[PDB]
Amino acid sequence: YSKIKISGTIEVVTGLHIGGGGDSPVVRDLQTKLPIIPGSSIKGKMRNLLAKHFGLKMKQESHNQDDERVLRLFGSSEKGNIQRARLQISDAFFSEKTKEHFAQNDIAYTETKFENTINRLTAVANPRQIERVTRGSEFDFVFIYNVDEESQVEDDFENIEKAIHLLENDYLGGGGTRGNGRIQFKDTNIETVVGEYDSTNLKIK
Amino acid sequence: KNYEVVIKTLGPIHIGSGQVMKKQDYIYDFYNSKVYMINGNKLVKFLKRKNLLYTYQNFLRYPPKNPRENGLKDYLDAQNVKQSEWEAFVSYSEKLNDLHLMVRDGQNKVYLPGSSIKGAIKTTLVSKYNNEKNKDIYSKIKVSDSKPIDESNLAIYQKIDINKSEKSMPLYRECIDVNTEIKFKLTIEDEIYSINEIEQSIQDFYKNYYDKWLVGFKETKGGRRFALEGGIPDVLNQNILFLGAGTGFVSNRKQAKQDSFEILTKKFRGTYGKMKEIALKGTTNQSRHTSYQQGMCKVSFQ
Amino acid sequence: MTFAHEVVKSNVKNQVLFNGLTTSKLRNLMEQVNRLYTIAFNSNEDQLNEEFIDELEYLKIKFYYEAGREKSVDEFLKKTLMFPIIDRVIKKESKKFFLDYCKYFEALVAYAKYYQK
Amino acid sequence: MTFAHEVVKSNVKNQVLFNGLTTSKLRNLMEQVNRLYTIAFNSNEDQLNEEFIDELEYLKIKFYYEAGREKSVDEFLKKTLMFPIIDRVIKKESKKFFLDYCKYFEALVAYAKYYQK
RNA sequence: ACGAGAACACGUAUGCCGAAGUAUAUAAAU
RNA sequence: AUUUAUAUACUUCGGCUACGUGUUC
Repeated sequence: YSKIKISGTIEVVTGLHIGGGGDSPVVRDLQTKLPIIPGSSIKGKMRNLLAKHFGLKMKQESHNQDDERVLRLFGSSEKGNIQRARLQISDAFFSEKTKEHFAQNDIAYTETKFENTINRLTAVANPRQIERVTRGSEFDFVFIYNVDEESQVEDDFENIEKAIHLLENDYLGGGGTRGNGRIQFKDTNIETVVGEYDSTNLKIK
Repeated sequence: KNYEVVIKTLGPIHIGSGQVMKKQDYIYDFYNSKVYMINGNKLVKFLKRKNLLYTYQNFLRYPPKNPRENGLKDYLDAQNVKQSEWEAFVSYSEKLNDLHLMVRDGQNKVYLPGSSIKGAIKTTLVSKYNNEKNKDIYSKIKVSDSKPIDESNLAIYQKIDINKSEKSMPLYRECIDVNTEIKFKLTIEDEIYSINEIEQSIQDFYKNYYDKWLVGFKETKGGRRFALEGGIPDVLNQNILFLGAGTGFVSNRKQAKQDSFEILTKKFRGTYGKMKEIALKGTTNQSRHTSYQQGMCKVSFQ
Repeated sequence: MTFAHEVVKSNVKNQVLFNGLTTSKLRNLMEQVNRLYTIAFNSNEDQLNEEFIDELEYLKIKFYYEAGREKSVDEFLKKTLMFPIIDRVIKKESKKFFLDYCKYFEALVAYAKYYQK
Repeated sequence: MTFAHEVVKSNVKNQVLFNGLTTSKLRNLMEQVNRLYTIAFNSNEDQLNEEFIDELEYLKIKFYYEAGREKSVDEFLKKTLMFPIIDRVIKKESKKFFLDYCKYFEALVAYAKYYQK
């Protein structure tokens, strides 16, 4: 038995509006009051996209039951079966380098873009204030990989790296079709935290 | 899949941010035709380090009501602030009762929102397919925001009401300069509305726009000045779209007339009710005696 | 404190609002207060920032200038006493009281919005 | 007290609900009451906090402003008499009665939710 | 020299499991 | 320089203290 730590940083390439708490603010901590990316959003995006990238039938589409590797990697355990999630996806925290960068550059922690609602053949406008995490922000994230069966570590990390890649080429959060929610992954480090499993030949882009 | 789209701004482009700059933070130079935005922090810190903050306060706080004495340059000159010093307290410059500002990013660089770019695309798609469930086929079309745009391609422009007889409007809008090249990435989730499909659709919108509305403003000095310079006979083969503000409503004549009357009823009822008993947007450059219409730019896919 | 409600009821004269004041005359006003609202709500300590003091000064600038433009704006800004409360906020350097003033002005805005032609 | 149930039945007119009122028009409303619900349920003593008094005032602010926006909201807020009960809660400084008002409004919300197109 | 006297309702195990705060509608007209 | 000010839909769905064990010598 062992555990494997997947750590890195997420930078934010365009606007980010998770807006889980909602003029319509974003999810923000209450110890230090900076925006965060809820791990639930990370997991939902990753699950939906990696699931759709392989097969997805209408009967598969029915009740959140999907192909065997996702149901292994993220865990379902309803269909009279034994399976727990093998990834522990945590929350993301607006890192310290970003703190100091925006503090000494006097750049806000969030923009506020204004929107409008032009009605057809009526040309009457309906205003809208919305708030989003600024560009260039970086958060730190950690994944914990429990090792349940020795012989599937390699394939599971191949699927994980494909998930990361496909996420890199897709958005995160809300209103992604209007151009906010792009992210990119860097500075990935892999370490064995508990046990006697080797983490050298293992890489993620 | 995914594609990179280039935008080449034929004319002034305006994407309203809702900020109307007031009688402050500018120096309109009559004799040199440049307006100088002023950094708030550096200007006030200069006011404090030279103990001019107090005099500046009573100057601004007592409005002389004299139109020649209701600016910022006169306030600065009354304190005899050096021209070299004044030029340093200028954050950024562009070549004015009010000034409407653009949208800007977290670092105050300007970018094209995904809403406006997609919004004009949606205006085009609705016309081509008469709204063939175009509301549903949004959620599977994705546009990313543009990359930042350096200041060097921003300038002031007056709104001109170009009719058979030209009229000047009182107010000014900031715009992205001519021939600026702009990048953004497109994402396609439905193959049915392919990239060539989008291009042909918006081109067809432009052609219908021409033969409905762009032929009508002929015999006008600026009108024929703009249309020929833009080469709109060849532009019918070119991929053009009006973005954001500054474009007319039209972006049969009887139904158009009735619709315009209703829209103007809803709009100008508070200021000019003359419509109930009854106009093209353009910019004229003093530098070149060349009038451009606000909105159009080339779009190319890859 | 609802004394704003009382003054607004006392300001509905035979109808007009503050003798020619409209909510859109207030555009720049609530925009400035809301902008300051954001920059202050970001802050942590109640001890105000001193560029925040500069920003409050700039807000008073906007007040005196709006009053200069329009007579109804002048009447509104004088009777309901924006001006001493801004002065005491500048004198006090307290954040929570700044938000108290913010809710005050927003109360004025909302009540006037419901109290119109 | 179910007189809310009686008024809601009396408000199903020939069908419409409060003549154009929808539960989503109530979004900001129940959000504010629930937010106050949390901050009050955290408290210990029945003697209300005085920033809690300020928060109740702010709630009344939201009430008039919502009424100002929409006519159906105005009709709803007037007939079912949110407004005197808020006034007496402000006058009484009692927590348990505040939660009584909370379940009152929640009763309205739930009954209306079952009472729809 | 009391139908009394000794006598722990006690010991092992959780609120878990899966779920994206989403999906639409250009800060516009003179 | 003159009108809006977030809008309608959904506001937790599914699946409901087992064993040693009670009594006497």
